[PDB]
Amino acid sequence: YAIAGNGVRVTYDADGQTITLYRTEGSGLIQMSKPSPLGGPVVGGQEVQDFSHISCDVEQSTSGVMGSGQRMTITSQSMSTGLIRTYVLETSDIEEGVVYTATSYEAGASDVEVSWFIGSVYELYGAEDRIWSYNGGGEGPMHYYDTLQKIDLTDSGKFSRENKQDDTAASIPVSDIYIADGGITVGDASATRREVHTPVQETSDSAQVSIGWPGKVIAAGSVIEIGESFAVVHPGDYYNGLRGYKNAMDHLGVIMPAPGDIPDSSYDLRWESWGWGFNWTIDLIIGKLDELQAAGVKQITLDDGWYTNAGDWALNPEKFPNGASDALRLTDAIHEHGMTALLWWRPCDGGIDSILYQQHPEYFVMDADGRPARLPTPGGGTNPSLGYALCPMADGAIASQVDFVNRAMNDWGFDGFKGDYVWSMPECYNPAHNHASPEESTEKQSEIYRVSYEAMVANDPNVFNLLCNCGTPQDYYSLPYMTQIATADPTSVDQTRRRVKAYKALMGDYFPVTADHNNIWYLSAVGTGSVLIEKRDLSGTAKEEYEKWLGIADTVQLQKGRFIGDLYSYGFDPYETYVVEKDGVMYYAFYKDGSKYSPTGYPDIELKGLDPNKMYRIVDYVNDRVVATNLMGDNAVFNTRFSDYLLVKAVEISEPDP
Repeated sequence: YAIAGNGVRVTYDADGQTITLYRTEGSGLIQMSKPSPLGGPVVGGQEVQDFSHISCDVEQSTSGVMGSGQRMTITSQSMSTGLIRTYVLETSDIEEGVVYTATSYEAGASDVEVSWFIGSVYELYGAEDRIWSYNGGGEGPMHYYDTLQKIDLTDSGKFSRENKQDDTAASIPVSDIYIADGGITVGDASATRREVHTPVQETSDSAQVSIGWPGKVIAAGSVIEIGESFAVVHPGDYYNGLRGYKNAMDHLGVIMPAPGDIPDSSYDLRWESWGWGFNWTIDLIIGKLDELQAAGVKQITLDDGWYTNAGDWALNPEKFPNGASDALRLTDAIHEHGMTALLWWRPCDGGIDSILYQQHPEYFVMDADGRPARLPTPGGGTNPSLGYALCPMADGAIASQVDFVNRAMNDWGFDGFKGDYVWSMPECYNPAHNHASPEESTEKQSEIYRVSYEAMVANDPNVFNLLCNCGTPQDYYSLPYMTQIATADPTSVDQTRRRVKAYKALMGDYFPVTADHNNIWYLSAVGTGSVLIEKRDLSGTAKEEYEKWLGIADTVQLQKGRFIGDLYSYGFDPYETYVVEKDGVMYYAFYKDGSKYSPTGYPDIELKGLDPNKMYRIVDYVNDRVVATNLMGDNAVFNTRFSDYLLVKAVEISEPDP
């Protein structure tokens, strides 16, 4: 009982009721998971472990969700509860290493109450001393939980992490665990948001990844579908798993922006207005335009403090005493100096003391007790800055968002918007809205994002749209309507670099991604291929450094290059590495300041991805020095010592150097 579509091989054992996963390399296969159970519901606080195999049927040539492939069905029966389980696994020929899972439950005797459903449990095989994991998250601590974590296998303790997707958690519903040989990625398969758990558990000698959904009462004689999930068995690191997941979900209607439709203003260097904090004035920004124009900045954004209240989105009289005239003047100055203008924005907010709530209570979300609800911070808390949420199924909220977009784009003059400081939508209990379920409000933020982006596009084909789910991984269902992605206020440099790699995997090689500006890491911004942006009012030696690195970024242009991340593996390679291709010439970035993963000694450096039949000269462009020469593409090994970083490029040479 086995199927194998492309790059995978799933086998089922009738006697033990276990599933084993493989991955194809060369002409053979590599084991990637030890035998694992199928999974079942949680009845009475304990998972049912009385399921008995009935029959298994395998179909060799079927068409399914992702196209042509294979499918086999497993039917099991439980005597204690009377439930009947049907398990369906699907693979496709075109897609490499993706498995589709579907579950259905039927109650034949009497009512069965289920508190949680469990499927697709897989345990890693071949682990030796450590396992690196990717966590979709959504509920973790805001600014201090890395999206990539290490599971040490020599520790006394154990590592467990439950990545939730609920009313207080909105992020990518994907988790991945990998070792040097490869890894396994499990993620949701749904075109719209729902409730899904992606736990990562450390076992006695390995780690586990799983999928889970909430349950409800199953009536007698009724068939209910629980959920669906995607399993990715890949070689390498989380980049391959995320890329496979994106390719798989491209078949469910979730399609990311194409490289030929991203506006050219997305790649331009940007300067935030955080230099003076909340005490900024129009005159200061106007007077700071000449220096940035000389340096090479081609984008200016307006941050917090310009509005009176959220929802109303009226101009603050303190910052704009003359009204729309001042905004037009600032926009005209920015345009005259050859730059575009953006605006700060909190999409789903509606305020607490705003006129929108004072005059129109009926567009907001109602709690269980009959009171307005507030936007939740990750975990379930409340921040004073955040206000009441706006129900997506009320026409007033959509009308207000469109009105604000049109007013900003046609009256004041602005070429884009910056979404910030919002995470999730609470449940609504208002009977007037006629909600089918209280969760209907939580599953429809994509409607607000889509409507706002449609208005923006209708006003101008080339627009800037970025959302900051600051602290946590960004909402997956807001991705199709963006043009740039940030790293959501990373705390350390390793965080922003790893998140840049992950978002390149999810989005695409050419998608604009920035490395944020919380701390000065120009090296990591340039080396990873991100967009260099700044917030401060710099003067002196740091000002000279800022201009120098702006010039380097302008003369290299790695933000418009192609990102390659499948060659090397993170956590099982001598250095933390990132590869960018620009006009044929390959660029490399090696790092050592990644406190999470830094090596001892000075290991040799191997450049892979080069033509074997070509001779290359390796020259650093930061200092204009030839580190190595006469290096054939096959060997491509040279020994060098550096403190923190090493940025190099492979310049082709027709004849050997002297």
